[PDB]
Amino acid sequence: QDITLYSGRGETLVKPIIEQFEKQSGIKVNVRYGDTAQLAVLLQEEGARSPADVYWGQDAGAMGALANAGLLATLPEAVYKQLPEIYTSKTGQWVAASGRSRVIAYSTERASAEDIPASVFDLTSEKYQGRFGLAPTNGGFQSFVTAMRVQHGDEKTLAWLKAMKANQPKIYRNNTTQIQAIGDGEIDFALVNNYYLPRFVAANASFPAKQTYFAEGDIGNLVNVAGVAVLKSSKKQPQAIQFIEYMLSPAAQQYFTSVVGEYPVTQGIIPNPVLGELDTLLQAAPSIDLDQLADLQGTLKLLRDAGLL
Ligand SMILES: O=C(O)[C@H](O)Cc1ccc(O)c(O)c1
Repeated sequence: QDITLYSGRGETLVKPIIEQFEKQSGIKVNVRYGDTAQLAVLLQEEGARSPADVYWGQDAGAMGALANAGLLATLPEAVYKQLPEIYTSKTGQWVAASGRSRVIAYSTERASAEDIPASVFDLTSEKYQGRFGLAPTNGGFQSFVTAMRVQHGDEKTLAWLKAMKANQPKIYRNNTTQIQAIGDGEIDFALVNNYYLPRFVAANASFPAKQTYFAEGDIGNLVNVAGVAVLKSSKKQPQAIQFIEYMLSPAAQQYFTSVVGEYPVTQGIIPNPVLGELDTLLQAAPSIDLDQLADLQGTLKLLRDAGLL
């Protein structure tokens, strides 16, 4: 037996996972690698003619476009019903294999957890002027802004963006350079995806940055996801589902958190010490329909209007 996977996830991440799945299941996985968003475009072009059985992406916006297009199979309840609601389609059209959340990183030399305000909205204050770094070209930042729009509307969101721009940010290419800049003393705070700082702490246990959450439910704690789904057009849904269940298995989940530095979606995983307990993330996370992150173009418009792009 074989299935076809369209992977928005990189081969160096995916390959060991699919190889162990193949070894255990006897099912071969033929993978087309690509950009998360561009593979969702391809799937919409292929429609019912797609050869794909499984789609695995690393941004909820693209998955949402597939869900809205009617291209995803409803998963068995046995796959999704036990997962936290931040990690599943309500109607069972996809599940998170791992959590890719927004956090706030801070200098351990020049700041502390006490400096972190209740809301991401509070970073426009003078207390933070010139002390934070933004990466407005980062996909994680952008989907976070889309989530802020969904939760709070454009006017609040644009006001925040402008106030953040008026607060003298330093502008960086990506999360790695933002975190390095904390180490280097250029900035004391950065809005980042959760899985970069683990990489620094693994290469150097005493890297002088930690990361943490805003208050419970704040949009700054958004949990994006590396979502996986079965195509409605698949004629091999049992095999596709076995693949998904493999990725939710303890060995795969432990790998995602220890090696990839993303949050697990299940209990019983030894936590990455940089991330801490899954229970804390569940308390921190905002309630957001991730399928609503599909509106990237509206977000890029607001960022252009704020002068951040
Ligand atoms: O494929 C990748 O680049 C990474 O696994 C995921 C990633 C991390 C941080 C980002 O800002 C991003 O856009 C993607």
